[PDB]
Amino acid sequence: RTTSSFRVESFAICVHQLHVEKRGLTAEFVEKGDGTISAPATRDDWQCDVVFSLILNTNFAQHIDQDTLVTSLPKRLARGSAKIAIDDFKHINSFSTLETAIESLPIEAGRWLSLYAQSNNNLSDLLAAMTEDHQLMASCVGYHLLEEPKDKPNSLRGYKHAIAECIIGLINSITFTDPNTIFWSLKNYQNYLVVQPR
RNA sequence: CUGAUAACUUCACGGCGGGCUUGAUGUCCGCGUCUACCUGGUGAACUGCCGAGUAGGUAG
Repeated sequence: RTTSSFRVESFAICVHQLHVEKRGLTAEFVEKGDGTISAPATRDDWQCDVVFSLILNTNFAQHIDQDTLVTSLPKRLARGSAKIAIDDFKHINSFSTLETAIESLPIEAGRWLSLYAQSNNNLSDLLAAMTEDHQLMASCVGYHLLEEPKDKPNSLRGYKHAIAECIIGLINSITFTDPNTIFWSLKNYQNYLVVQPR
């Protein structure tokens, strides 16, 4: 709003805790079309409780506020509810070098996120790539497009509607030192979109 | 601008009955710990009287 130079431009992620299990999801009896009110079809759902800390690399020189840092952060992360405890607002700050940021996290378990940039052009060279440490993850990394793009009326906000598919790259972990094997950033290559570590 | 926005799974529930693990059994022989060795009070809390009094009171 005020400082339109903020430009986070990169981000490092540190997953401190991850638990995944089956819960399902109850919808709310929407109309089937003629006159009858009943629940829609039944789907089965995996979901997770994620505890993590971020360190952003912005371009603005100092902090913002503490009245107006907390009311500037969204409450949503991949349909979840993502929040910070209100007796923990003191550790939000802007340091000026990386190595002084690591001892100001009062959480202390790591697994910073990079990727595995080796030839994995099928599935069999993934399952032959997993059982050595097997704390390893295969997340979503980007979108390989299909269409050009083009445009047609009922888009989100008048923008141009392409059609795409997902990318199933591998995610590894770092005990932690060079800050460019970390610090993901989004790049466009005119045929796909991938978050790359710069 | 997050495969976007929204999304109460729940009610009841007696695993019980019975059961002999035992018999026998030689661990022993031999064996040199020794040599050497300064904890110091600088001078430093005196001289008397009474009490039959290693106890007890005095004056300076």
